[PDB]
Amino acid sequence: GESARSLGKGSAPPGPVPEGSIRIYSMRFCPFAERTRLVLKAKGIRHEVININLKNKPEWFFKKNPFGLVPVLENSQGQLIYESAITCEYLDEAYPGKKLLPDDPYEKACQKMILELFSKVPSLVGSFIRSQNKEDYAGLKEEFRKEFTKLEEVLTNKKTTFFGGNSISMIDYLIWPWFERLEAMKLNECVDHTPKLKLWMAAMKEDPTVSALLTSEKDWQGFLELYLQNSPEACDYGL
Amino acid sequence: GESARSLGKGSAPPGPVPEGSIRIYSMRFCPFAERTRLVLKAKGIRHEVININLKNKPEWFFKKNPFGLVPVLENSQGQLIYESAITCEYLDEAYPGKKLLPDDPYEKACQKMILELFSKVPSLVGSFIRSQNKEDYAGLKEEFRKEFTKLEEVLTNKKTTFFGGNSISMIDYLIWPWFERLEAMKLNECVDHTPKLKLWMAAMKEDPTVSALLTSEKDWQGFLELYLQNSPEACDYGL
Ligand SMILES: *CC(=O)N(CCCNC(=O)C(F)(F)F)c1ccc([N+](=O)[O-])cc1
Ligand SMILES: *CC(=O)N(CCCNC(=O)C(F)(F)F)c1ccc([N+](=O)[O-])cc1
Repeated sequence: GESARSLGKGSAPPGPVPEGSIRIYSMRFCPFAERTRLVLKAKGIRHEVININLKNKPEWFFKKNPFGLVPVLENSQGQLIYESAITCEYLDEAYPGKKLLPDDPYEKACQKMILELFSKVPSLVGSFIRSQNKEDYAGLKEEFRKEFTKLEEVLTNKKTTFFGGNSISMIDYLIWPWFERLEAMKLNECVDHTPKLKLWMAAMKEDPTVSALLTSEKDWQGFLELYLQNSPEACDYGL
Repeated sequence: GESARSLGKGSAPPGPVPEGSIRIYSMRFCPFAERTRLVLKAKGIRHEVININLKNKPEWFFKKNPFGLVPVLENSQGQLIYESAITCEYLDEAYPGKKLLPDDPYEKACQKMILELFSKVPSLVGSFIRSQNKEDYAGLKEEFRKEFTKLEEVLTNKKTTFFGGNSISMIDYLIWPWFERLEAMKLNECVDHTPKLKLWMAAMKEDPTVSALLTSEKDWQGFLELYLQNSPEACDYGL
């Protein structure tokens, strides 16, 4: 378990990524990097994980990503890919297995249009912790409602189990991490006027890849309390 | 020339797109939609243009794009694609001709990483007209400097004529429209500590596709003055 402890300030930069593997620089509670990890798991890609201490970053980490953000992929050839959506798509193209994005140009364009429908949700999750009372919480539940009703329409129009069709695909993995945190953020009743989106959540937790990666509510709260204090230990909560 | 006049509020929705063509809903001074038009021209795609009056939109236009934004593509099958970058990539995949994005997953990922380096520039252009004096203009030239130095690094690292290699490609077309407006916005000296980016601009204006689409500074100022008054005529400046 200790093997997953994060690298921070003072740590030695890492050696090369071995042939036959790809490396992901990540952080165990980071929903942006969960995306890439979902994709790695669904496609069966052999990989290694380096958790980055995002409150106490290694200086050499900016050599990996000048923005200082996880996730970052690094392969045996020494190529560096960052930005979550870009990492996920790189993996879908570069590796064999289940294709998560469709081949059809239009179908693929739809998945991205849907991604765009969702694009306000991550910064609402952010600003969810600018909320300090029952009033700001009310308003916030509303902002989440207006965005979830956009996704509800897509499911209503298509009448498919998942956003990309009847099978799970990239779009679902790209959005899942923020819905995973909804329960523990006390926002699960924002889906009660979106009955298909609510059924989508339940189908997601049944996906073997989702399920293998889900963080318990308990673990997530531990992380959150420490995150909100700029604690250098947040990243390693539980160890 | 009158053929290019915009459709506004009151206009009849359009008929179907004919077979052998794709339609772009656009606006002649919209840099987001210029992207899609650059791509249409570079790939030699037969198409028709409907200019949308963005200060006085047709109601039926929201049926084309629930966000109400140009550009939107509509094909003969009746499929609808919006968001500029998504339109451009759809076109690159769906149509024959010069491939604007590379086949290599990593090379393609780089183009998108560069796109991401540029992603603050469009809203700086926006906020460029929140500038009302020589002080806010000073600060603004600085904000533009910090972003252009990021692109300068990419050119320094690669030592290529264009951002995607020695040939012009998608990334260049995706960023060009905001650099096109820089002169007329009185920001051309923001490139004077980025000598490669400045040489990139000159090479761009030599590209036959760029050149066929460039709006004169004169035409652009006409548009801007009317835009800044919420004039329903802005869109059709010159006719
Ligand atoms: C890694 C990652 O995705 N982020 C985005 C965090 C968005 N907010 C949250 O997840 C919430 F408040 F916890 F709900 C990220 C960026 C930086 C850190 N950090 O510990 O400094 C964590 C997560
Ligand atoms: C169509 C398009 O790209 N936009 C973005 C405008 C960004 N600002 C500018 O170009 C500048 F101020 F002119 F420099 C867009 C959106 C809406 C309209 N409109 O006329 O309402 C025009 C352009």
